[PDB]
Amino acid sequence: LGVYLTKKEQKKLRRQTRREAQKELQEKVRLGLMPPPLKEDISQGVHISVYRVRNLSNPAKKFKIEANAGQLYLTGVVVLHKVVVVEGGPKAQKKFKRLMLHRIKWDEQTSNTKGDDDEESDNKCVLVWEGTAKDRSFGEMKFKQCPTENMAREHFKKHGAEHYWDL
Amino acid sequence: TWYHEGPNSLKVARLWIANYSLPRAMKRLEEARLHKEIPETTRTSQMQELHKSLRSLNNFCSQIGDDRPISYCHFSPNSKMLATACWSGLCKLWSVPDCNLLHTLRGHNTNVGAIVFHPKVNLASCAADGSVKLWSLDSVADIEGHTVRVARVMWHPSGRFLGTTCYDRSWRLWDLEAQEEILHQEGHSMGVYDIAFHQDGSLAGTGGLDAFGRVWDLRTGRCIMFLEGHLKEIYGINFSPNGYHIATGSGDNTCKVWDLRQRRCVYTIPAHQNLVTGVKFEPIHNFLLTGAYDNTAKIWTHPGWSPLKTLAGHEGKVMGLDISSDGQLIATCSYDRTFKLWM
Amino acid sequence: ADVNPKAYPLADAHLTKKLLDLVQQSCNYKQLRKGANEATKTLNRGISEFIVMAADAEPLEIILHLPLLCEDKNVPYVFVRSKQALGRACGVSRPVIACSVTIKEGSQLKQQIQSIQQSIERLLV
Repeated sequence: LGVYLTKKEQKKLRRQTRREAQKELQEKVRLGLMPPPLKEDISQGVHISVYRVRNLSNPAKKFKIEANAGQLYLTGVVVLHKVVVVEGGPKAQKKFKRLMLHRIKWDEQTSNTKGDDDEESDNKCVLVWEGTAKDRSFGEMKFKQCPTENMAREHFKKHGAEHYWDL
Repeated sequence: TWYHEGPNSLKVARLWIANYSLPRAMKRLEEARLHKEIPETTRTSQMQELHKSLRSLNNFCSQIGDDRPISYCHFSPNSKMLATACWSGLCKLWSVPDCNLLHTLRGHNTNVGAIVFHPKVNLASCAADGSVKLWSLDSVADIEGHTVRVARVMWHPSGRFLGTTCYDRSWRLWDLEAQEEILHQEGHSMGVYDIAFHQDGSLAGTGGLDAFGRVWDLRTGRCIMFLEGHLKEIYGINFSPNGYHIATGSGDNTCKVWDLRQRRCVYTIPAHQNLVTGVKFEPIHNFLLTGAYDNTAKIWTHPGWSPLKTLAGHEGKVMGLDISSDGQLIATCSYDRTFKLWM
Repeated sequence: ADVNPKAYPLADAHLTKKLLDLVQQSCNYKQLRKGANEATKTLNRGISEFIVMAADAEPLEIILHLPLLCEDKNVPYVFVRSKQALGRACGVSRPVIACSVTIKEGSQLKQQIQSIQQSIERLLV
């Protein structure tokens, strides 16, 4: 919240500010003092988000998602085939949401390293839901890989989260 | 915390509720069934119905009403007529065709909360002025006691009683006939934006601006089970026909569905972006239908709570929506000012 | 205290702070038109981000055309309680009963404007 003030309240302030200073200096010459010139989030509930993408292959993307999750105290997980989930205080999620959508470019091209050498690689992201949950059973943020679409559910299944995946 | 005494006359009613309420549950269990099983029919039939609902529907027409957005629309029990409330106006329209309407009235009140039909000639409407009006729809009385604006109002499933829920942390239970205050209830710490009555007529769940969904037993007047899940205000509280499940919606873009009987806690559909206004179950018979300011409109199963389909015909935001008893209509009041009939 | 029911866009004390901050910033960035008259122009011209009005206006009707113009043009409008307060946020020693945050090219204020818009759209039910 901010107050402004008018032209005449600038003068009066500027002059009464200046006056005190110069007269105080004046005495100093008379007196001879002066030669003469924490991860954030909310405990009661838990804000959450969920994201869904075609490819995660780029490592630079794989790495950021591990850092920021550990950087901001976001609980959650990530999965894929051969979705992303995040939970915390509402300030945390907003940062992370900004990252996933507006900062990071998932459509961008990268040259990956394989066991033999380096090769080129030439995907989109969109949010599904943000909301509120009785408790977040996620203990830590654990990126993983699943071969099928089923153990992928059983993975979330452990967390009673089967539903968060959308075909 | 106190026990407040008083109002013997209301006390009489609680007895009535108990007699009425208690008898209802056996019938509900009979409706629930189980014995036949024969899964194939259900999966083929139930699935087919859900698929059709979330896969074909489209606009029929738009229409107009006023120049303020439309705050409430409701369908009569025969599903032939819609009532539409503006911030300051309402008129009654003809379900199938809509268009011209029957006839308009500019009520004494300026900003309309909710509009509801008696289950069995009458409506009821709550609005900004803190006065509820009992309407006789021809081919009745005003209700006083409310200081602030009244967000929601409902008819007990029974038929005798009307319960009102406004802003000053008071949801008030009212009789239709005598127009009296049967119960003045307290307990939320900010606004209370919805009141829902659950189909056996046993229980009312109150949603509030303090993000606390709070159940209430009308007969003992005891706060029963407090539900915590919503990190923003809870606008709609939609009870399910089965009567053992409730569903809530909120500023946070979440729908919680809590089943008290099965001890199932809460299953969160992540529904919508940008708020949620009104969630509706399908009356006869499973499906959920909800409306946020995202401009879309959704269709949900009540078993998986997987999102099935979405429909976009609105150019603006959606304040509220009601669905045909058969489930061959869906009527949604556009934020802009039309009323759009969905197939 | 009570406000004319007709000051339908009403902001609580929190939104009120944000609004007046953003108005003050817009005054600095020069995306601010002050006065019912100039706010009307920005609506007819189609260069309004959102509209803010004082429920304090003695002639309540003297600014009631704004929500109408707004509804047509699909522009958010909100109320605050105090026209003296609005005045101060507009740089003015005098009360200001309406004002308009106008569209500006590549505004630094964009994100904040978008955010305020959403809040106001929420209050419209």
